[PDB]
Amino acid sequence: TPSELALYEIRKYQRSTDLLISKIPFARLVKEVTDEFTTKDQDLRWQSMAIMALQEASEAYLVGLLEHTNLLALHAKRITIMKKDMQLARRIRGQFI
Amino acid sequence: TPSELALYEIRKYQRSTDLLISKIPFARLVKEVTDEFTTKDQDLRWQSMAIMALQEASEAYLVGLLEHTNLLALHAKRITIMKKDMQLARRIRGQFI
Amino acid sequence: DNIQGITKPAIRRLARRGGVKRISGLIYEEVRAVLKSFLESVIRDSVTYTEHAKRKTVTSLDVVYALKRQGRTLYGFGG
Amino acid sequence: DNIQGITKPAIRRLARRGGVKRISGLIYEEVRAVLKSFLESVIRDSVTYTEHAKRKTVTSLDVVYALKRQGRTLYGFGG
Amino acid sequence: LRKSTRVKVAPLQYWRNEKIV
Amino acid sequence: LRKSTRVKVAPLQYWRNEKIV
Amino acid sequence: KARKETYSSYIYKVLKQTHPDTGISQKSMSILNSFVNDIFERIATEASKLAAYNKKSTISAREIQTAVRLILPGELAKHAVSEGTRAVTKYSSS
Amino acid sequence: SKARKETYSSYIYKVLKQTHPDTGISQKSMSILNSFVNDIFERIATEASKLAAYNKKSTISAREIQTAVRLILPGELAKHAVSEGTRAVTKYSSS
Amino acid sequence: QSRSAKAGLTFPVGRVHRLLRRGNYAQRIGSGAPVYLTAVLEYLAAEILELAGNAARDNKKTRIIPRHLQLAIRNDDELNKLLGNVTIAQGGVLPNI
Amino acid sequence: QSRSAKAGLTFPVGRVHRLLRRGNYAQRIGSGAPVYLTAVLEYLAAEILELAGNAARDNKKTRIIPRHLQLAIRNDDELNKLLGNVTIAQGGVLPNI
DNA sequence: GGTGCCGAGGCCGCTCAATTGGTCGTAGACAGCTCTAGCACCGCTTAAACGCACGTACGCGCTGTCCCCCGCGTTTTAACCGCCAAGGGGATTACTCCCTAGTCTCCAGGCACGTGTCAGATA
DNA sequence: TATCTGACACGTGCCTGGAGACTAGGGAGTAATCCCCTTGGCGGTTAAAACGCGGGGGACAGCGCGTACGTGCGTTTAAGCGGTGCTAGAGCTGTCTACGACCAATTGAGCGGCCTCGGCACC
Repeated sequence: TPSELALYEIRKYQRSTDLLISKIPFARLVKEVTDEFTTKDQDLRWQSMAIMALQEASEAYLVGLLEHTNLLALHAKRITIMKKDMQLARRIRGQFI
Repeated sequence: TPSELALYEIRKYQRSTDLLISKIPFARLVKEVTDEFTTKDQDLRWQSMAIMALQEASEAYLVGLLEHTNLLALHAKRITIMKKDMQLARRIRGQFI
Repeated sequence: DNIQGITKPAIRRLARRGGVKRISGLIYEEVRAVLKSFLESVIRDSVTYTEHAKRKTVTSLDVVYALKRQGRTLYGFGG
Repeated sequence: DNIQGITKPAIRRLARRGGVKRISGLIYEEVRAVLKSFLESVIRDSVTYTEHAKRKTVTSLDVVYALKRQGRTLYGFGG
Repeated sequence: LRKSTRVKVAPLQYWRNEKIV
Repeated sequence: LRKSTRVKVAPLQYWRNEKIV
Repeated sequence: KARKETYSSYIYKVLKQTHPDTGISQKSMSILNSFVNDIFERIATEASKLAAYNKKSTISAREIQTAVRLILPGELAKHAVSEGTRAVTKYSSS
Repeated sequence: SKARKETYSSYIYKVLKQTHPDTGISQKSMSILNSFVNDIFERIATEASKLAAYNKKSTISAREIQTAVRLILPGELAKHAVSEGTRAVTKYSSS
Repeated sequence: QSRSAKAGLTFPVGRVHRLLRRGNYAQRIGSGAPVYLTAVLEYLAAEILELAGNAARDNKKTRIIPRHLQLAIRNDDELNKLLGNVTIAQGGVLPNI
Repeated sequence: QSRSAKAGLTFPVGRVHRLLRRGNYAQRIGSGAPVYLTAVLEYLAAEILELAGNAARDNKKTRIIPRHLQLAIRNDDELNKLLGNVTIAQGGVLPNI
């Protein structure tokens, strides 16, 4: 049964507390982002703990948004999450405004 | 036509910007509220400016909450709002915690 | 029974201003409950403010400070 | 070319951690979009912080300061 | 050698307007 | 004699990932 | 019997310089006063925190400029720092 | 010359040995507790300073700190907080 | 000669200087900070006043009311982002389709 | 004789007094404020540490990990209301049931 | 089952700050007095809330029809560990320069109090 | 269209706030050096990301209904203007004794650098 495996993996991922995103792609992405905000005549370096802290904050925010949009999708008498659910969640959250 | 009357009332109440709650019942309610906050032998007296400011703030907060509840009801493909929509809006808002 | 001071036409007009077309029969109770909770919090903060200053009259400055400390800045009354 | 480092296995793992039983095909794009927006905001704040002090290396102190100024305090990384 | 004495209850859901009682 | 200089745009819907273009 | 100071005359002069024939009420004046006071307080605390971050004990124009860039949005701060630098180079011409 | 860092690890370890004589603690937990107590101290100090400046006063006393801890912490926690604070201040003033 | 006329600014300079010096912000105060803050505040005030005047003239009015200020605030994205958690007394909500 | 021993506390008092002095909070600092703040901080630290120790002993574990801290924080309504916007590094999330 | 890896936990010194005592500028607690908006009551009338009756309209349950995530199988590109290595730069220490708090003296600037005056409500 | 009302706008008085000059002392900018960390590449290697295909549980459209909701009118109650009176409390002012900042000495307090020792996965 797919639902049994789904609940099993949900419990397994909720019991764990480690990261779920690779480090090299995230580092390359944050390097590209910090290069987009910096002029060409200089370059900014990065430490090791700062990237880890930023990644932790990003994963926390993403998990919160995913939980909120899952609750919103469950409110609509369905299990599958849609883009409109996340849109309305981000709109009613009031952040970034 | 009920829809025409509803739209006309919506337009009329969106154009206006005056108070919408009576002053004497609101004052009696806030007095009964502040009565059981302090002790018994002594009480406090209220001014008109503070009362009207609190009334305007509460009106704005209730208008925002009702707008969020209306959006949540529209998300479920229906016009009539319910208490479940307001509860979900309060839960997603994250305030009071 | 002072919480009954908020009549049904007032809540209906508030919902109309907010944009609600149809209202059920269980919205008024939740509206009164959330209004009472918000009032309780704000009035508790204001009474704390006016009691620190060993006074007996709650002014608009205390309510303004209580609204500002909770993240809802109010303009037009002071500050 | 670089936003593809968040392929759907990681997003699925994050959704399973969040308690999701079914994910559509149009969720990964918006997840990447909101992640990129949050990253742009935090990185702009951190770059401003590290440029005010006349430095060319971004430390964890500037990151946690920007996170606290935004409204999301982070514990465990000092400061 | 020291223990707390304050009351501790489960986290309440404010959106449902529960009562402590 | 004083006129605005910065550009003015309508409020963008950030929830729909709108761009300034 | 104790007088207070407000940003009424300056705001009125700025409005008269912007629009030659336009009035104002007491509510709008109080709103603008509260707004400018809140903005000044925000910028001041931001500059103070930024100076305390780098173990500094002075508030120069660099700290205020960085606080303005960190508080105001993109175009708003871009114009504000330009106006501030212009005013600084105009006042320094002695 | 390596400068010394002002942390609260010793007092946290002391109160831990006072509460749990067998339970230890890691380094990340120590850093988390230090950041938490620093944030709480900063919040209380800022609230007390603002509340003292509101009353056009230039002196911060026990009343300002009491009002600040009563406003910041919830009532159930603030009760025991002000109780312990009054006990400590009266024990200090007794000698 | 006042310091405000030397830098070509309408808002005062010594008043805000004393305000930020007596506000318990730092041990010492620079020389270019008060003029910079005065210029920033004057620019913001001029911008919001021009917006309010334009909103009032659009409605063939001769005086500025809080409704015009609320409309000018809600009709700008940057002003709405700066004052997202700020309410205006006697301003009301803006109409929508 | 240290003031901490006279007050019967454990957290330092001289350090808190020096911080309140050179923290740019006020021109004058009282004598009963540092001991009060020290007692409050000690009480809060002892409470949260006892909660974390109980949470760690529940899992028959000797060392304290951030997971135990998160479990102790998220299981108390008072601490959840006090710490509602902060995030714990490597603390995970609460299970659904 | 023996053993190496690694993170807590207890010494050994060692240095920069809390204590102590004495002095002097100062500030708000207290007592005093004066003036005002909050409190309670009265008369009354018309805007507005209330209860009862009923057509209606749409939220919901049921049915049926598509249909696209999901798991299984096979193939593969990059994540990471260990090792290599140069150098840009943060931290630290001296050093000479100058910005501003302090004090004193002198003088213009905006707030509170009169005095109009026209848009709007009323007849 | 003639007449009454109120909030906005312009004129005085002047005193507390704003402006100008000399001093010196600690704070910020400028040079100079070192060593922790970072960027960039290579060998490998398997864990994990990529892609094709079947079928079934889940999403979406249409239909019947019946029960809650808005519309319409008689009727009762409490909002609000407006006086009238009372007064506890807000607000400004004079005294001065006790609480707090500053300066010299110093010593017991808290942190950086060894050394040890138990928990655990390993072969």
